[PDB]
Amino acid sequence: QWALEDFEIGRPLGKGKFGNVYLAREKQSKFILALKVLFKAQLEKAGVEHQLRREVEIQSHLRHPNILRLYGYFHDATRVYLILEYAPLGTVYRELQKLSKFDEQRTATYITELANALSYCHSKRVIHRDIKPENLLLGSAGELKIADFGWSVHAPSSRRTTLAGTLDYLPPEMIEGRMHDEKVDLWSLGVLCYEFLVGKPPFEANTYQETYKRISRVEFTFPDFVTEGARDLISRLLKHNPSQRPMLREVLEHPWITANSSK
Amino acid sequence: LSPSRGFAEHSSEPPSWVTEMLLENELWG
Ligand SMILES: Nc1ncnc2c1ncn2[C@@H]1O[C@H](COP(=O)(O)OP(=O)(O)O)[C@@H](O)[C@H]1O
Ligand SMILES: [Mg+2]
Ligand SMILES: [Mg+2]
Repeated sequence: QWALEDFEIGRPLGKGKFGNVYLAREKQSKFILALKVLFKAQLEKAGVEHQLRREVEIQSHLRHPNILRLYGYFHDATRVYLILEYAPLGTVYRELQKLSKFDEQRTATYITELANALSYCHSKRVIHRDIKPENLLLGSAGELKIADFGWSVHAPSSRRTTLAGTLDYLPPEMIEGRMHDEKVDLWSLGVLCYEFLVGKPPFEANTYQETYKRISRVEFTFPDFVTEGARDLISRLLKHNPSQRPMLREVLEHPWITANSSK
Repeated sequence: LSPSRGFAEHSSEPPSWVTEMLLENELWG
């Protein structure tokens, strides 16, 4: 069993809902890692222990270059610790903050890496349901890695009804609390592709009520600089009917993607 | 991996967007 004494601790890397994520190093191997801390009292008050249970059992199962590794876990009197792969280049969120918008090459490359990661997830009947920029991390070579599986589920036989995720990235069936499946991640992929190119997600409004309505009615428009190929991909992903959204194979082979991705 | 058991949705904290929508509803309709 791991314990805190197995690790050297460094600076906070980021801030989570239930605690910070810290730079860490395994003492024997000097291997650099991240330690995600969750305070037990806060978890218990919020009553979301099942999210942590799902996060651990699902993410420790996954082995893919574009999915953040979870190596192990432990706890003490007051805290739960998740031992994670360290992502040195930070979040896609921060990168978008600094660049305002991504060019088509960078965007298509990220979408390729996301589609590969999601293809692997969906083959194991895992749905992520929260793939927003602050949960997309960057490896040492700037490769995208999906992280934060606290909203994920293993759904091999039945559809889900949980109210989950983050409004701006959610499809109509999820915000309306209807039955949903792996196609929710395809909708979020469309939101991301738009946000990467434009700098803001497509259904952004000043009020949550208005954003909710815009999502439900698929109300968004394209700025003039978004190209024909990008419009085609995004419009196909942001379909109200989940079954009309493309397979991930279709995303990976889309002409705008293959023309622009460096991967 | 086992199929993910559901939970008691109203026994715990909802996503923050739900809480914000409820506030908007209570604050100005
Ligand atoms: N393995 C990691 N390497 C580097 N930074 C990380 C890592 N994990 C998390 N972070 C940073 O910590 C933040 C919160 O982590 P996350 O796992 O998403 O927590 P929460 O479940 O509370 O959202 C991330 O948005 C990111 O800024
Ligand atoms: Mg997160
Ligand atoms: Mg989380």
